[PDB]
Amino acid sequence: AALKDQLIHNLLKEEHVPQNKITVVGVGAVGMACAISILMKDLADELALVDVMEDKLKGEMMDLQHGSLFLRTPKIVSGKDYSVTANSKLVIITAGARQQEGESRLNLVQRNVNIFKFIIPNVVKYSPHCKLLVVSNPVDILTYVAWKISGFPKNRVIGSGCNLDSARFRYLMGERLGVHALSCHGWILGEHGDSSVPVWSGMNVAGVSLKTLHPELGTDADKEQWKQVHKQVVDSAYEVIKLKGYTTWAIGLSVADLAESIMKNLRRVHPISTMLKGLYGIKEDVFLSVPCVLGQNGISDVVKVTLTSEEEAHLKKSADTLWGIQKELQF
Amino acid sequence: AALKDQLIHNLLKEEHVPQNKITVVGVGAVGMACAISILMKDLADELALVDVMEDKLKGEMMDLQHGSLFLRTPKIVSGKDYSVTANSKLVIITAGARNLVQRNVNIFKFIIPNVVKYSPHCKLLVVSNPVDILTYVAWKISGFPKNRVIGSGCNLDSARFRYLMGERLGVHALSCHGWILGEHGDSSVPVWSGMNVAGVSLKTLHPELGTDADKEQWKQVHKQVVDSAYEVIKLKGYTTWAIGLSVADLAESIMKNLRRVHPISTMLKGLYGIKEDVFLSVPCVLGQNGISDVVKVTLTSEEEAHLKKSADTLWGIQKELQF
Amino acid sequence: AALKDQLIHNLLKEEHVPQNKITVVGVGAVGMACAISILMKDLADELALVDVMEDKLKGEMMDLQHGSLFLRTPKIVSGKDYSVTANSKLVIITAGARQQEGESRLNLVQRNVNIFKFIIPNVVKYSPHCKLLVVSNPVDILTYVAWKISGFPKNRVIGSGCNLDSARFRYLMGERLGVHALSCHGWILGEHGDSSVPVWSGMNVAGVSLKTLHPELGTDADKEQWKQVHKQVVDSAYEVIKLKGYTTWAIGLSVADLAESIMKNLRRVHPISTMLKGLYGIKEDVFLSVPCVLGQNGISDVVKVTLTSEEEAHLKKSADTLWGIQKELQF
Amino acid sequence: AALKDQLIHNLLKEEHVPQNKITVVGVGAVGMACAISILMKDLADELALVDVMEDKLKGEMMDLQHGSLFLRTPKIVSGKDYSVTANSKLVIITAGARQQEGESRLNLVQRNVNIFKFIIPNVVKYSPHCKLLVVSNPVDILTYVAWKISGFPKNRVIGSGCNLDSARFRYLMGERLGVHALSCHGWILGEHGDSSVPVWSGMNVAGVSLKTLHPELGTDADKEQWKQVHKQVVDSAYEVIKLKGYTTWAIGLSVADLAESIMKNLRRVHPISTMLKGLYGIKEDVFLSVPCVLGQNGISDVVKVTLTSEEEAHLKKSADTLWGIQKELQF
Ligand SMILES: COc1ccc(Cl)cc1NC(=O)CSc1ccc(C(=O)O)cn1
Ligand SMILES: COc1ccc(Cl)cc1NC(=O)CSc1ccc(C(=O)O)cn1
Ligand SMILES: COc1ccc(Cl)cc1NC(=O)CSc1ccc(C(=O)O)cn1
Ligand SMILES: COc1ccc(Cl)cc1NC(=O)CSc1ccc(C(=O)O)cn1
Repeated sequence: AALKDQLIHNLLKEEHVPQNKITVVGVGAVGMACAISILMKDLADELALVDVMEDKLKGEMMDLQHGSLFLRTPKIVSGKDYSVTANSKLVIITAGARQQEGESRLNLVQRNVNIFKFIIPNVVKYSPHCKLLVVSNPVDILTYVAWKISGFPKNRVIGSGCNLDSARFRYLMGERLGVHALSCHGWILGEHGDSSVPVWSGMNVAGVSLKTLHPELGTDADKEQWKQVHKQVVDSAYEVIKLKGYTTWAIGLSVADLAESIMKNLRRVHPISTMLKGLYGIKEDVFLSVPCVLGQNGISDVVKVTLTSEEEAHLKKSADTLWGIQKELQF
Repeated sequence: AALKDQLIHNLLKEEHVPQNKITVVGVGAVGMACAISILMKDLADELALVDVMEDKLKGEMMDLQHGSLFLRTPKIVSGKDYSVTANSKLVIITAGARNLVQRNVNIFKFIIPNVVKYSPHCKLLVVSNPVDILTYVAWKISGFPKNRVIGSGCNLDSARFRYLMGERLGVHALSCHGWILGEHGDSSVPVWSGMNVAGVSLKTLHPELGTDADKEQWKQVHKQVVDSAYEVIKLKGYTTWAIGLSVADLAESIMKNLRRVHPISTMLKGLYGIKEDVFLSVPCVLGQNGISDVVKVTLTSEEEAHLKKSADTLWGIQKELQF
Repeated sequence: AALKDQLIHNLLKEEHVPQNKITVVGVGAVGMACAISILMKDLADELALVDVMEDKLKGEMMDLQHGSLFLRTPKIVSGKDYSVTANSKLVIITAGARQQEGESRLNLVQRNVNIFKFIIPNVVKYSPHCKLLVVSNPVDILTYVAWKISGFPKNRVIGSGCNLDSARFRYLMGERLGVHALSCHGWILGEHGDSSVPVWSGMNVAGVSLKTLHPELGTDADKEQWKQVHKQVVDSAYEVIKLKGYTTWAIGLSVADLAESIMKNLRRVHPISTMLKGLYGIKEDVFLSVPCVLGQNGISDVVKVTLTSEEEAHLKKSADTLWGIQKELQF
Repeated sequence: AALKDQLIHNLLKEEHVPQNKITVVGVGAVGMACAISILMKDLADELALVDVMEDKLKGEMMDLQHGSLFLRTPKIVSGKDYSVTANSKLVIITAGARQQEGESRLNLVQRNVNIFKFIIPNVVKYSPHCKLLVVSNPVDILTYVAWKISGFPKNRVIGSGCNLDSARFRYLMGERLGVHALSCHGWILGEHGDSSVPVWSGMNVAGVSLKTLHPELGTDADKEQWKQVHKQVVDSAYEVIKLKGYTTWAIGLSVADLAESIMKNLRRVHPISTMLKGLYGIKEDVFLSVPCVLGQNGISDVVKVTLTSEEEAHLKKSADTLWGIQKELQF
């Protein structure tokens, strides 16, 4: 008698189980950028959102849903309780607390750990086999904490690390050179942020080494000052926060790119943070960005970049600072 | 020589004239949502963003540029000076003021002649509320022929409706068809007679459809479409995602000359019993020249009178305003 | 040390299992158009091809493989042995014999059945849970046949049926009208071919009944002879064949469209062929095109279109004729 | 009143002229693969096909047309008469005469010169400002021919050159290394064919030079025999033809990638053949593959690769033999 039943004859009981499902944890400006980039790239057949801010949660979920005519991701859900995230191939974490002044690095990072003590177990319970991608800062350390708290093998716990910074360094590289970033190549590795290492030996267009053309590249004797480009990169995020109150669009597109490799098993290489104990001369349990082959199983391989000894030195110094810090956290 | 010069030999001295450029005026939640959707559908070779808050503007430009590696739109610019909108094929107006209209009219009195001076041949796509009026304002102030001035109108609301249709029937909104026309807002018309799946008229299956006696209360569905913007602002302060997607849908049809039919707001004098310079939503054919054709929807006599009611309502408001 | 091992440190042992695998059976021109349309729409993470022409089979593979820089489907495999199609989500059947002179159509039909008898049981073996999509002609019969041989439930066995006819119908509609096919709605239902049913009562633009606007629509006394539009649809595969010698592109795009709804669980409605014993006044075991909600479990519901009386008789007549062919067959 | 009139009210009585029109010359397998690849990448608002095979020409057009529901390219046209190609932004030449013997190079080539003598003038007549993209073999020679006949300036005449070959190389690379070709980088430059120059020096993953890791790379003493990878690239067109009768898909995909940089002004760098007199030591009017910046004005800049003295002389030899051939042609 109903309209649905008058119009439509049903022939198949539900058994609805998601196939390529993604969850974004945290619907702050970063998460929703991740959400929208992912939805517009068609990477999932179900997206789940989670956060503690129930009102903002339902609202974002509703806005995205009203866009369905324009999407090809048939189901969007959200909630306080993590069972809406059940059976994710990928779980992306952007949840954070924002630092007070005085607070101090250490206490800030311990509150975030406090968030992962609640957030990580819940994800793991409902998606034992998901890959985790952390974006929260500080990224290298909070990723380590996800690895520790989830009990996941290191290949399934990925840190967004220096993915966007590299993209960045390539856009600026392209601005100076006059070609598209897609065709500008360069890697920023190691610890995310100002302590990141710009591998000047690797930078090229068309396989043409720029440090060979221009031996002063990056060094302090450089008439063209290419180290300031790295600087621009490292500073560009605060600079944007300074100008619009936060950043979103780039980090989201950056995450969508990672998500695509994962969800499509592309085995592309990205500068993202992984557990590198053993490699690049690192002996502590620390996550850093190195070129990783990324796919349906997370990080499967690492490209061994030939670093100078000063670069090898840089990373080795981040491992210590990191570990020092992680050593002082309460799990 | 300089490293760029060691690396690259110039052979052509480059006449940079955008061929598929798009401008979004206003970088609030709405306009940015429009920008990010447009970038991601690969619709423009150039995007320009104009506003009046210069930091906010500069920082949105920078945030979008940083993602260039992941985009296929090679140039993104911004600034308070409208020289940056030069040569746009399409200019999207999301600017608006926190009675108002005359205030919004005042804003448009500044923005629109600027847009017209730098892109004489662009199409205007008004999104800011109150949208049927602001679209009339832009058209009047612009000097443009009417096909080149579009209101976003009932497009999104028709998207919401189909979404909700598809929740009650269990098929994707893509396969649920239903039109909302007229004044964008509480006084819009749910055209019951055209709601169908696979060409199967719901109203014929269920004549009570949309009536108060409707045991299924499909009338609530139109009310829910008319309330949802307000409901969503209530939850998260504003709305964005769905409006941006629907604007990019319109962008798409224009920049590829698809000639798709959308429920958008056009200067409909001479149609539907209407005799005023008003913009109302009707099924428009939409392409490289903006609105070029309108579908003449067959209406019940009440629906016909509801449209006339909104023409005179809109006209009455405009008669105050000064340009 | 091999260059590989020198460049890349392996951290995982992989046991590759494909997550969104699609197979196309038959690398004729229809199958290869399906193939390219799917690879360009990013619907699968692995694509496998099979045929009996082992050389044609290896050339198509390589040729696709060579386009990998431009694709996002990491893995493309091919072979005469169906081992290569294992664990497919969706298997598309474009295999078929072409006639002699000479032989009867009934006997050309049997010959195709003897191909399916060999092909279907092999697909089932390596992809028990796959959805079957049959494209080969005559499609309503061969879909039934794939159904009976497979022993699959009816939801998981889909005939491409009238989905292209309807797209053409809509394209030709928008030519007459000056609107894009996306915005013309009209349905071709029933049997694929000369006896299919243009449902005139449902033709519209923006929900405006052309029928109500013009009561002659589809009538013999129609000054505008819209009927001839149906005729063009029925004849268009033919007209195309006289001209270029086969059709490919259009059927290929339309197959990918059906593939996108399945792989993404969109639950859109398509004019496709399904086992409709029980509905539409059909008392026989035959496949006919009706509007079907199509998703990750194939056809889950169908929309019941109010047919005029002249129209029910067409479908019941088509069902009688099909059944009677189906009885003259050897499984 | 006509149904279309009852239904639609015309407001704009407007005109024609397309904004992003692309033409494909030649509806052989290569040009059609170019057609479908372009249509699924949403690169055009109008696509025109032209060829002398009138039936085949109209057949392909109609087959593409029937897929309009699924495309976002509103207008597809075809014709023996080049008025159909009017106002293209890009014109892709894939025409050619087929072998038989007595290919006194300067003869089977001479018959393609003569095909160009008819086609190019017709292209230039109706698309005065278009970009010319030549794919026909022999490509570097036929691109020069197109250049001389059209009278276009060098930036607007483009040969597909080694764009596809480098992509295959990158593909074979990713097979040896176990990453996607997207992440492997290397350049094949110079004369498209056996005499093309694999630039070993520039091969790399994530900026890490392979020839540095492994100095035998590309030499005979290479126990890994990476020299056979360049040779397998040179040969793969042949192998494929040997298997399937011709090659389509990869040349179609790569050409659509060039199309993309042009139509979007991306200024990406592609290994394509440009008129390079004055660069790379070459003093004759010839076309070679070097890294080119490709945008809305064609080839605007050229990346100067650092070459060995062997590579350089090798490029010179290709330049002098191309020229030797070009002198022997009749315009
Ligand atoms: C700021 O907290 C969150 C942000 C995003 C998401 Cl998705 C979830 C959360 N919060 C939680 O998941 C609850 S656990 C917790 C622990 C400490 C603090 C604090 O120091 O403020 C907040 N929550
Ligand atoms: C609210 O003003 C704007 C917002 C977004 C954009 Cl893109 C441009 C603007 N505003 C302008 O372009 C300057 S003209 C003007 C007139 C009145 C008011 C007012 O009522 O406060 C504001 N501006
Ligand atoms: C025409 O045969 C095929 C076409 C495409 C594919 Cl993928 C597979 C095939 N054929 C087979 O898989 C072998 S079984 C068979 C049965 C009858 C005939 C006949 O009547 O000529 C041919 N083969
Ligand atoms: C076969 O030639 C063509 C192939 C594709 C296209 Cl689009 C156009 C053509 N051909 C033409 O444009 C006609 S001119 C000509 C000159 C020489 C020969 C010959 O030596 O066989 C053939 N035609």
